[PDB]
Amino acid sequence: KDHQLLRYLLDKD
Amino acid sequence: MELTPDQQTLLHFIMDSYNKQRMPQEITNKILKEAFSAEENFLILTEMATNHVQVLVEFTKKLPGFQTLDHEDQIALLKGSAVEAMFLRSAEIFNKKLPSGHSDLLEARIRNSGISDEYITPMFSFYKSIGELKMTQEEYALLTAIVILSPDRQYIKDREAVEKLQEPLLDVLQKLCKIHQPENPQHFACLLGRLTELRTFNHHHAEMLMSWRVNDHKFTPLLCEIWDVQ
Ligand SMILES: O=C(O)c1ccc(NC(=O)[C@H](C2CCCCC2)n2c(-c3ccc(Cl)cc3)nc3cc(F)c(F)cc32)c(F)c1
Repeated sequence: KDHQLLRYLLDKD
Repeated sequence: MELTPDQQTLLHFIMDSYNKQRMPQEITNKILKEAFSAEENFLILTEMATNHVQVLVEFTKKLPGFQTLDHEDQIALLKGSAVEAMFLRSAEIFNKKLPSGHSDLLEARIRNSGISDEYITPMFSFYKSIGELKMTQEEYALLTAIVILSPDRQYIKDREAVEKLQEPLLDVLQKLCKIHQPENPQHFACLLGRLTELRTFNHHHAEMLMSWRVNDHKFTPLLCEIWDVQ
């Protein structure tokens, strides 16, 4: 959403 | 008073994670090598800043307990510290000892990189304030982790959970300070004092990128998210 990319980097792995 | 075994494990673990960062020499060898235009420098800034965030996210996920925090609090900590962590790392690189007159040249290069005049003095005043404390690599590493795990950020819902993670880092840092500097019993406190001046760089971070002396300000989607630009 707002921090889509940041949320992705944190939720991957 | 000496680091406990738990504290020595914590410290070495923070050091390893901190060590996964771009070699300072890579950054300074390039800036010193030759003069670039404000345009080439703006591009170097955006690529360095995009890589810095990516590494910071990885460093942060490794901080003991960070993954147990509420997900929304995890984003709020990362978003709230990313720019401060960037300046702290820039301050570290700036105060690394270089051959004769190199830091003068590095300083002249950064001054004429394209950044606006209104941001030069505060920036060099901060980098200088940092260099005065003559920090070690363990101090830079711990201070970065303490900056990230700041429970007094905005949008943090569960502050006491963040406090619990930040406290062991403050305790290890305090002990290192009371060793690296027995003659400066104010070293721990000045390191914490710098963290306050660092928060001032948050106020105008978006404008620092926007007022760069280039015809156009193109940023990466990730940078747009972290800095507050479009
Ligand atoms: O990941 C990393 O390890 C990393 C390290 C350093 C930077 N920083 C940079 O590249 C920029 C350059 C970028 C190219 C132009 C010169 C400044 N930079 C800034 C600055 C100025 C202004 C703003 Cl807004 C942000 C930062 N201050 C610096 C002081 C220095 F000693 C230096 F060597 C580089 C410095 C970074 F992004 C990432």
